[PDB]
Amino acid sequence: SPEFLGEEDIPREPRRIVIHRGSTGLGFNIVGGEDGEGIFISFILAGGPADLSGELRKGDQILSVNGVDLRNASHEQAAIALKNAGQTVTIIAQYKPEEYSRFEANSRVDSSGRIVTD
Amino acid sequence: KNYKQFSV
Repeated sequence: SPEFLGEEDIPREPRRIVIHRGSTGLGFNIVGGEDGEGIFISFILAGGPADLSGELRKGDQILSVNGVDLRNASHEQAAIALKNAGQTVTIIAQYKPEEYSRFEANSRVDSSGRIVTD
Repeated sequence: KNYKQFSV
């Protein structure tokens, strides 16, 4: 009778995430930023501010930071925007695992929307 | 692909 989360669809609507990180790193990696292809989270550091928020995951597209639209950002300017966003960082994110999966070898999306790497 | 990856 357990109720497993792993079969519930991951929400695909945009979300607001507010991370308070003072003057430390946010604790995640981004990929993308080839010509408007999107900026995606590829890795969240265990114990970092992004992990502690509990509200971001690999495969999230970063739509904006502090009101600055990053949908069509280059990866380096995205990184600059994130690193210079200040102590309070307001991210709009949207889970886009299909688009993310193009970047990571042998990765695909299962029926709940989770990214699987074989 | 112009691929790059940054830590933030």
